[PDB]
Order: sequence, then C-alpha cells, then structure tokens
Amino acid sequence: ALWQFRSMIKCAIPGSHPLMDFNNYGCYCGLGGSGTPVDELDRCCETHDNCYRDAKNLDSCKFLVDNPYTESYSYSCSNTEITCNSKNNACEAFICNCDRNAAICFSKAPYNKEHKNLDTKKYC
Ligand SMILES: [Ca+2]
Repeated sequence: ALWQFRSMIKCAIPGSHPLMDFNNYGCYCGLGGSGTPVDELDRCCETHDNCYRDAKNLDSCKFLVDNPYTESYSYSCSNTEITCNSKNNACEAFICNCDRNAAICFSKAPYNKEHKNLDTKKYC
C-alpha cells in the first residue's frame, strides 16, 4: 500500500507535514466523493485518488497482474521534483506519477488546519 508514499511526501514537501497531519483532513479523500473540498488540500487528495482510479484499471499492466499502489516502485526528488525510479517504465511509471502529484500537490495547494479532522455539515 501507500507506505513509501510517506517516503515520497518528505522529498516534495519543503516545509509542510505528510499523513500525520495530511491523512484524516478535508471532505472527499477517497474514490468519488463529489461535493468539492473545503480548502484545496482535500483538492490534492481529489487529483491523486482519480489518477489512482485510472491506475486500478490500467491498459499498460491489466489487473490479472495485481500491482495497485506502492509495493515494487520507488522515486526521485528535489524542488518539489518527484517522479519515479528514473529508468521509469509504463505501469510502474503511472502509479508513481499519481503518487508524484500527491507529494508535489501537498506543496502546490493551501492546507486544512481547520478541516484537519473534519466537520462537513460545513465544508462539502
Ligand atoms: Ca475524490
């Protein structure tokens, strides 16, 4: 599962904190969800969960294969500049390219300080 995704979001977050703060927060973190976010740091979970919808379903390695999240792959870093193991393949390159705009996008969006274990009668 997404466990070297924690390895991933140290790399692309100069400043902000991963999962420990980033996992419980905001409204629609999961497959579908459609209201909107609360702040757009539920909106960086919007992009990685719908890139993951196309990854659980994927033409390069189709799912008699069984390779869902972070098990075989690892990655690269620096600006925020996350990618993959830089010889990067077809389907191993896709699941690490969704976990890229997970790690990068926690530094692109705002943050839920607020929705941080949420309320959403309110936000969604
Ligand atoms: Ca969603």
